[PDB]
Amino acid sequence: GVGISTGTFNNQTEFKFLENGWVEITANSSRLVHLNMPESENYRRVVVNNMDKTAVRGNMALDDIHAQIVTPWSLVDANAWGVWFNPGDWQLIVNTMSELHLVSFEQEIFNVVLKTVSEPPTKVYNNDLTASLMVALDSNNTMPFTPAAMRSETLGFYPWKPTIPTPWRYYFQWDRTLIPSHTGTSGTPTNIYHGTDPDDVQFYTIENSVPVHLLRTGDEFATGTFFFDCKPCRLTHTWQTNRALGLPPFLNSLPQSEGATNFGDIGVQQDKRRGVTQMGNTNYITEATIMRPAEVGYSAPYYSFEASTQGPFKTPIAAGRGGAQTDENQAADGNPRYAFGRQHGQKTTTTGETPERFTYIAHQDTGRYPEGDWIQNINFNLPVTNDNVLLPTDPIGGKTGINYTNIFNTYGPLTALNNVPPVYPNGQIWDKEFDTDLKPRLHVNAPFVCQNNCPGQLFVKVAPNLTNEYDPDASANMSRIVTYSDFWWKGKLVFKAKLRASHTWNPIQQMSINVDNQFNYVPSNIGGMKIVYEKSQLAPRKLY
Amino acid sequence: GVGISTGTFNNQTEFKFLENGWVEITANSSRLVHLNMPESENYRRVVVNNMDKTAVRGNMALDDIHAQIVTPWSLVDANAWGVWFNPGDWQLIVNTMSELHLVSFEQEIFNVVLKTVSEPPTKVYNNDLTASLMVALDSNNTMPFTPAAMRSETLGFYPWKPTIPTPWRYYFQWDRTLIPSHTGTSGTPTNIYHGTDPDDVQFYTIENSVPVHLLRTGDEFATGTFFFDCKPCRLTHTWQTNRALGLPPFLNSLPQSEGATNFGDIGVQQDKRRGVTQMGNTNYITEATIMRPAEVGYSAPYYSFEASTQGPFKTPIAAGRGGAQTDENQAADGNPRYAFGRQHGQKTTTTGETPERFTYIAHQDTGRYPEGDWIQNINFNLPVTNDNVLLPTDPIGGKTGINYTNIFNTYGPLTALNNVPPVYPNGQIWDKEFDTDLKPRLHVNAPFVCQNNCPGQLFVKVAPNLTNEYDPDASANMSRIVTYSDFWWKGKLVFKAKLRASHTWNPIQQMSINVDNQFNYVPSNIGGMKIVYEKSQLAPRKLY
Amino acid sequence: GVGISTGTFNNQTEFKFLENGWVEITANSSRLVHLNMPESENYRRVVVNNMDKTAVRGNMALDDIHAQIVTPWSLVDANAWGVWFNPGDWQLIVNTMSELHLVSFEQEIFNVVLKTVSEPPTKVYNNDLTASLMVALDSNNTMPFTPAAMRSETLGFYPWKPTIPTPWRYYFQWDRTLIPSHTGTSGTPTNIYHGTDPDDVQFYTIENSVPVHLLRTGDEFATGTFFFDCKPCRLTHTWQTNRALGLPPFLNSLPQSEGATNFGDIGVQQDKRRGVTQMGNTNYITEATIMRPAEVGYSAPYYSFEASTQGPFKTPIAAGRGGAQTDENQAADGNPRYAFGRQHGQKTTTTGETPERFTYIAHQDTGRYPEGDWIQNINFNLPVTNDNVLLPTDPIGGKTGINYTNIFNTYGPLTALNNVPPVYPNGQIWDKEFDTDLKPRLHVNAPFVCQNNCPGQLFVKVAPNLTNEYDPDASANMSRIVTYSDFWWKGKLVFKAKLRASHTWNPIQQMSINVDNQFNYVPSNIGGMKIVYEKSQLAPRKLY
DNA sequence: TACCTCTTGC
DNA sequence: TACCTCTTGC
DNA sequence: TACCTCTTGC
DNA sequence: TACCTCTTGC
DNA sequence: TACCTCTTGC
DNA sequence: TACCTCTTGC
Ligand SMILES: [Mg+2]
Ligand SMILES: [Mg+2]
Ligand SMILES: [Mg+2]
Ligand SMILES: [Mg+2]
Ligand SMILES: [Mg+2]
Ligand SMILES: [Mg+2]
Ligand SMILES: [Mg+2]
Ligand SMILES: [Mg+2]
Ligand SMILES: [Mg+2]
Ligand SMILES: [Mg+2]
Ligand SMILES: [Mg+2]
Ligand SMILES: [Mg+2]
Ligand SMILES: [Mg+2]
Ligand SMILES: [Mg+2]
Ligand SMILES: [Mg+2]
Repeated sequence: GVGISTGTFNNQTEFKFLENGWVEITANSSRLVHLNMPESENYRRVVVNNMDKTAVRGNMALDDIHAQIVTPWSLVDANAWGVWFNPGDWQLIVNTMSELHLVSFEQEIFNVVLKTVSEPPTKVYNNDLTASLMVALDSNNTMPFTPAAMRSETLGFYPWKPTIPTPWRYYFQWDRTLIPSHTGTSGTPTNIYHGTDPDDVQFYTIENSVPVHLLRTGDEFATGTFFFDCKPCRLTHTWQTNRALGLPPFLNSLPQSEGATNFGDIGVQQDKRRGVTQMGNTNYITEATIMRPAEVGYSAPYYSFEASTQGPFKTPIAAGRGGAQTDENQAADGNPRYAFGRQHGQKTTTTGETPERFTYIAHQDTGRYPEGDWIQNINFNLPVTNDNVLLPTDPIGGKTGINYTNIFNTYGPLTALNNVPPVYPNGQIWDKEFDTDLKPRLHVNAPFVCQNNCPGQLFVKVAPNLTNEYDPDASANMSRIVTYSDFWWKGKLVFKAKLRASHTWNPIQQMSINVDNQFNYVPSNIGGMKIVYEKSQLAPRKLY
Repeated sequence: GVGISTGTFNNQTEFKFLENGWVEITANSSRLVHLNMPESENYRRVVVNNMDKTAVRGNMALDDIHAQIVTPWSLVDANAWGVWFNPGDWQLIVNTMSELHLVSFEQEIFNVVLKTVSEPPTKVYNNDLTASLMVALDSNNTMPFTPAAMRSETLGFYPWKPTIPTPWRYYFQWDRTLIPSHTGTSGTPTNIYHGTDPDDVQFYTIENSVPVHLLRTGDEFATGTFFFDCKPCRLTHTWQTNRALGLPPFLNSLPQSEGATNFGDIGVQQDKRRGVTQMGNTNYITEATIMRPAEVGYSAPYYSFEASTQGPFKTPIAAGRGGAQTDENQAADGNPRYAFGRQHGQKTTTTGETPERFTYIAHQDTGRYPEGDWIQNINFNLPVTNDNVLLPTDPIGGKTGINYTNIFNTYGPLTALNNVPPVYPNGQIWDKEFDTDLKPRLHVNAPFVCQNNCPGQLFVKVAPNLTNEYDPDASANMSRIVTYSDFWWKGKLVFKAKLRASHTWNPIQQMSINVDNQFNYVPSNIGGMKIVYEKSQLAPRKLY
Repeated sequence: GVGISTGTFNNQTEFKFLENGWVEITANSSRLVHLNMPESENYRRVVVNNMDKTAVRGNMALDDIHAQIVTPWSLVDANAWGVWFNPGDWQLIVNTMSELHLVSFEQEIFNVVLKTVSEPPTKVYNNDLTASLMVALDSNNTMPFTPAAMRSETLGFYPWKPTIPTPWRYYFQWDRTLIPSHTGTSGTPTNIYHGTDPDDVQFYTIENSVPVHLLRTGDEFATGTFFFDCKPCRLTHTWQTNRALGLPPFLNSLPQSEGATNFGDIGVQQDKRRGVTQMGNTNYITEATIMRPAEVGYSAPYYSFEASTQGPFKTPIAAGRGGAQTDENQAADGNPRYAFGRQHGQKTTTTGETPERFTYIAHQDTGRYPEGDWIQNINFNLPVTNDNVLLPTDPIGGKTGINYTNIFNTYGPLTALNNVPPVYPNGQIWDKEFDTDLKPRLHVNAPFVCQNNCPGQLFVKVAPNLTNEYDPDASANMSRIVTYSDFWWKGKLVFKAKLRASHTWNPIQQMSINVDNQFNYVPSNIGGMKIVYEKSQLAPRKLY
């Protein structure tokens, strides 16, 4: 009906506790979405070329050359923690849960409204009861997957603030070459956009692949419930590194008086100790020598850019680093860095077009400190001679700033690592898996990776509101009545988690409000707000 | 009952042959265990610091800095081949079995006895019928896993020799930095123990996590039967390397008279041969060029130390090397080296605190001979020019002792390798798997890795035998009656194996006693004994 | 049986989660208890008289005069949080529970052992199998209630440290007068111990009121399960004070730019506002004037000593105070202060007979800041004149240090307050209710007050081990064989709690380990330990 | 509209 | 809303 | 034609 | 206590 | 002795 | 272990 409401606005998060410490977390979210008619009603294949920037020989990393199909459709993406949980709820989950399971997700569009503008510069807004809001749900997942969280373009993080969907667009194949160089490179290094391989051309259109529903004012649209199928995510971090795996050496001499300099001593000549090592050469059995079952973490090339058919790209790392050689200042390769606007956590009363940022440094110790790496000749005659060792200080290729660890890789059959932790609230929640024959062991952008089909994407678009003069036979762009729509969106994301118990004698890490952060969880006198990032795997767990 | 025995001493190994060549090997083991009261009744958090040794710039590999919780409990660990099989039995298994499956493990403590000492320096020993022996079985596996085999601290390998458990202790988190250096490094390289990250603090106590049973003289304690769930272990070695995979080249000319210099010849110009290769450049099809399905083995960095949050540690390798470029003298990276005492195989009548050792060199050929590696320019114009090849002889980073193979890594989607072989008798049998999201494909310390829960650890401790003067309100350490206990331990480890059959025309490798080793399997005139290590995968098997 | 164990040592704390967010917390506790034979086998009625101290006219508060029956029995008291929960468990309860219910309590004595000493000064300890340990359980509650927590004399807080019961003794009626005085009081103020009112004489003996069980070595003793019946205890604190109850005044003018000095203003002359007040005189309606439903908290006389038949005593207060006019330095009347030894949380390696202390300052804001109180003439003509107001600065009785608030009392039919919060670990858990006709609304020493019968007290005593020369007909004290006993105690305290949910947008207070407290939850390198007090009602709750 | 969640529901 | 179609339908 | 035997049989 | 294992058992 | 609690129990 | 007895039993 025209003058009837088709739904409920619910942003309540329910915690249903079940037998055996299981909890069914039901996150409800609703937002008022604002949508304008498309720039143009057509699909465009556009190429982006920032040649003048990558032509500065030393600037390869700043390459932006790519091709894309620009569609007249908008994308309603809610894949981001900030859309479902507020700080308070997040605290509860993170402090008391041990593991989190992604169960299901359903969403609907209701209370649709379409208005038109008519214009001394004074506008007037009216309701066009007959105008339609086009909704398309790509359930089959034909359209290429384009998670908005990667560009901080999801829905708003505050329930009492209207939001908007993002103009949908996807990558169109293109070949491109760009040879790396440095400040002093002589000549002009090849840097060109080759074009398109017809054999890889894929031009998709919502119209030809998805049934489109036309919603008028009294219409609503709901997707069914979609059940995820993916590994659980842990809310505990490991701390043990190869150096803390197994039975420690027996201390034959213990300290007899308190102090920070009163150590205990093993008490056996390093070369007369009993035990096992993988060094068939020496009889030295030290903590750095003793054999460990496998290897926690791995070393990978840092700030390595590889290039294939379409240009260079950063080689991704699984884990960050951090610790007492750390702490958002040294924050090197591996630690994700989120940049975002006012809709997703930046002080809303802040002016200027500079985003808010943060580098997420996980509590899990599975990274590497290259400065501490080194390689020595197999003969293992120590103290090691300069010619018999390769340090992170010895230059590679005559370059003063590149050492071996920079191109080093220790991934292998003995590598053990953990999946990335949830980044509240700017992080992505679930992600689609690659359609390659051999798949990656994890993704660095989300903890949940649908093994099957991921929920299909939801597209919206304001139907063309034609005037009385329309001539399709003409070359000029069609003139439409300025129309826009505002509709309500409601989602329900359901997780299942397990409550934790206390196994150590000591208490553990817990997120808490205090005198220093207190003002990050309350509005200002102007009504300003912000959502500060929070770590997720606070409690520790044994790794072995 | 006080004057009644609660068990049987059985160290018999049963071989039950079943239909279809399957055998149920039941290894029974019993030992008389001796246990003294703890140093102190308290738990201590101790730090070990051998700064003065790692401060010798060239000595990083000798680092021992670590923290550990020292408990008053002792650990009864029987995870080591030497505890269950004698040479004779091992021979049978190794010579006639093809694969070995770890089935179950159960153990019990019986005939408990507690005595007290009382003291011209003449001691007197009495039975304290009321004194108790505390037994705790961490079935849930809350305590961190600390397999004693890694430090040769399991139970004794001879059934007729009393043994003892080891003082239990586990790693306590700590941060620590140590920058590598060499003899001629100028200045003082950072080498410090930072402390502890509260976020990773885990102080466990037997008392707060495991129910403790108090056993008096007439008491016994038995664990139930525990069934393992892990991949089978093979008792055959592969010998084929990439060079021996598939159809050999057809010899167009065969030799016509015996001799070691009368070879056959392929008989087709190397560049006129038919076949397949992954080198799109040349038409050369040689044995080192012809395409093989995948790659057996992989190259990894040798004598590489990586470092994370707690110090440096050796990067582990999956396989050893060996062969005609071998044989316990060159014995380089990958080959495990065991050091051990008299309880585990060293001549028992030997004096001195120097351990017995051996580097285990597996019969499987899946290693690498770096000296034979090399890399050449893609243009493949040969004979190759010096500037177009990188040999294991060309220095990397200006270091005379470091070549590319030293930092090289060829692990990849085409890598194929085998799990580590059993090392009798000093090797560990089963091992717990890491509690990381992505797990290692194997462990280098044991053939069996419980996919589920590994049998929980068994802890023992002599209950405090207080005197009449005890004041808990005091700071001084409590004085106890010198008490100790001797109890009998009996275990039953069950495997299932498959008998082998003869498929080749030639006979194969078999372990056998002869004129040279004969005296390693018999006691001396003094009653000395020893247990010499033995190889396990004697017979060969096709790999492809 | 003599050589058989009669029990299990269990100090595990189980958390059983049920449907609807309820949790059944089962705290198990076991300790090795050490017990010496009594000083004397007789009951003594002793009077304590510290006349010489209270005779210093200004020292009344230091009075210790009292009479007591000294029994040869010892009391095994486990009524104290520290006996049942370690820091880790306490953290879990306090951070995630909303309310706590005391359900049941059962305990047993097992593995009894009796030894005798025999004596160059060298002692020898033997087992006297026939000697008995007397156990008496006053289930009917005939003996006067004497909770040991009040004098920090409960069982030990660490499961791995033997403990001891306390010599039982109870108050014997006595009359006594002591007139207060001050430094300059002239003459000698009456200060005397009158004696005993026969009409109030109550001499109780364990022997005549409780059946006593004789336990020899192979004996055990268990009480049944006892179910408590008392109000639940909340784990949330209220923060609202009369000034924050109800609908705030409507701000007619809001701030327009961020800042800590940009306030909003009500915007209506204080005497032209609409609303309700209990001041029939004026038309002023201010925040301190507007009528509130009732009164949170109450004002009581501070450092008031009252005196009845047996001497002076401090008038107890229900709530503390604290806040930004606070914080363990100003910590005045109402805030409990615990003093204790090494058995209950003081650094165990600390020497000296000085106790460890702390003043518990509750998170609940229900106290008073006298400095802010005042009283003014009913005519309410302001600004108030000196003669028309009585400030906390105006002297009462010509005394410079006493003001009206000192003798002030605002308890009344409109008073609302909360029960005392749990003080971990030194606080008492449950308490017996007074057998008076009109009972107190709460106790200040414990959150749980059994409405019915509280669990009866458990007494122990070493039976007389006579020598061959005993003549009861003699006046001399009987000579006994030096005997002592060590027995194991195990208890099970069960609570039921409700899990909390997140209702605010902001996160809340949570106990957590950090860089500053980290070392309070881990043993030292000497094996030192300590248990630091923790607050219990961290989360806030609405009061109205 | 039920005692700061779903749920005075099941 | 199911794994680029209709169709995780029949 | 079944995972180097008979036997992916019985 | 059975013919050098479990097993003159099942 | 089951996958850091009770509980691979019910 | 039940509300200072036996008896929160009968
Ligand atoms: Mg469909
Ligand atoms: Mg092509
Ligand atoms: Mg850390
Ligand atoms: Mg169990
Ligand atoms: Mg930290
Ligand atoms: Mg070979
Ligand atoms: Mg009774
Ligand atoms: Mg009288
Ligand atoms: Mg406050
Ligand atoms: Mg409700
Ligand atoms: Mg389909
Ligand atoms: Mg076959
Ligand atoms: Mg037989
Ligand atoms: Mg369990
Ligand atoms: Mg009674």
